Amino acid sequence: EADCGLRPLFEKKSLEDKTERELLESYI
Amino acid sequence: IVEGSDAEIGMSPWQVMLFRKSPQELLCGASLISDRWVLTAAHCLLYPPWDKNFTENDLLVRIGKHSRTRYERNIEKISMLEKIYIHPRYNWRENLDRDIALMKLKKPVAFSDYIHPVCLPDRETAASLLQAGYKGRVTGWGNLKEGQPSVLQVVNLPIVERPVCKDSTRIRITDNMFCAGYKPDEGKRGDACEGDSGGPFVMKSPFNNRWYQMGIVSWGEGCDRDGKYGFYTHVFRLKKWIQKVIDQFG
Amino acid sequence: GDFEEIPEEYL
Ligand SMILES: N=C(N)c1ccc(CNC(=O)[C@@H]2CCCN2C(=O)CCc2ccccc2)cc1
Ligand code: NA
Ligand code: NA
Repeated sequence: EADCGLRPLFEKKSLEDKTERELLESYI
Repeated sequence: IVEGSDAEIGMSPWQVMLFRKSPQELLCGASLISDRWVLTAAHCLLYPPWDKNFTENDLLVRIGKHSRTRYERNIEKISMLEKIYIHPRYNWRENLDRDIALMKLKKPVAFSDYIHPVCLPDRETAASLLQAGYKGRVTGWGNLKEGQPSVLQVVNLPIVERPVCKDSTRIRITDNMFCAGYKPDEGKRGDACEGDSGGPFVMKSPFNNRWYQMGIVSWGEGCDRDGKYGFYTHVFRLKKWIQKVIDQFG
Repeated sequence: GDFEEIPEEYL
């Protein structure tokens, strides 16, 4: 939907999961 | 998944379990891409060399799960397949080229804290994110090595340069596939395995902070073997087929 | 198998 890819328990609440920062750091 | 870790609750609410009715058992992974559509690997449903050819009524879709074996009362939803759609040029005879399939559900699933669809990329997201070295995430209830886990497993893996992918196998690799995994030199390891089939490879866009499914778990020789990589169906490359199907049979 | 029974209704 228009809401695809936004997780209710993380992005919707502005919480990050324990390893998503590993992905971001690789997006150089 | 080999060398991964327990998922957090609600970390992959697009994660779907393909479950056989009799005998009751995990079949494959899969993913929720709308309230009525599930994406998975063609090989999960059709693979004549192993006499595999499931029909709609042999299967159930289990959504919102965390536990592998438990029936997660008041959390998971279990849905009936209306119709299966396999890529007409899915190459099961040779190399699993175009290893993709869609499943239409009988009725729409209710979104929740634990149930939510993932996005499919557009060309610019694919172009920006599918670069050697960038990491994606793979999840699944498959084997822990070449036991079974108690709950959903997760592992982050780097996309690998196509020539390195090519030089790792005798199989003929195609533009509809990409490979991912650590090189033997990059001390860390991890991989998808039997049972993870059909599950999503996802990346979180740094541009809109949405998760996109870039790949589907397709194949690999052994699991987590040094100098071998996991291979994934290139979702963006097959997206025209995905839209067509959804547009036509709604 | 090692799988908990799902409600009959789904089967
Ligand atoms: N290490 C991984 N990442 C991994 C390993 C296994 C799987 C499950 N996929 C499968 O087992 C697929 C089904 C057809 C044969 N197969 C294989 O992976 C065996 C290798 C092969 C690839 C392509 C055509 C023929 C043979 C999925 C992922
Ligand atoms: Na080769
Ligand atoms: Na490897």
